[PDB]
Order: sequence, then structure tokens, then C-alpha cells
Amino acid sequence: GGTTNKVTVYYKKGFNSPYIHYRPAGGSWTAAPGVKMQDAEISGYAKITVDIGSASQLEAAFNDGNNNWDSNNTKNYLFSTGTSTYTPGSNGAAGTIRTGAPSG
Repeated sequence: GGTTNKVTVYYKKGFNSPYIHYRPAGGSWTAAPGVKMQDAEISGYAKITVDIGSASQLEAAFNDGNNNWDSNNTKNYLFSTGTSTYTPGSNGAAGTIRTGAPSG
């Protein structure tokens, strides 16, 4: 079903110009690379919105665009509509997403 929802994910930059690739509940894989993280509204942050007028979960991946992919522990993660935050992490955090509107 689903009408027309959207998934907002905030990514913490970063590198230089990394690209993100996501798709609807295992449906179609947008033109790789998906889309270039859209800067947020904070300062130095990134944000992207994906519609899912039928999908309740969408997967997104992170790649520098140079054979530098950063899936997770298999392929990717499942994200739902609302507010989410994508963080690659450096410490003992291998690809993690935190729900809730981020603030700095």
C-alpha cells in the first residue's frame, strides 16, 4: 500500500564528496551512485530524503565513489520514514544509524 512517505537521513561529513546509494525495500537500485548527500541545514552536516509511497523500509549505502564502499556487516541497513541519522563512525562503530533529529 503506502501513499507517499519520505525518509530523512542525516550523515556526518565526512570526506570530500562521498556518494550514497539507497533503494526501496529491496526494489530498484537508483542510478549508482544513488545521490550525493544533500548538505543539511546545520553546518557541515549532510541530509538526504527518499520517498517510499509504498515501502516501509529503505536501504542506503555509503561509498566514496572510488571502490570505497562501506556497507555494514552484510549489505546495508533498513530505514523507515521519520528522522534518522547515518554515522560511519571510526571507533568500534561499524556503520550505525541513530533515529531522531540530530543537532550538531
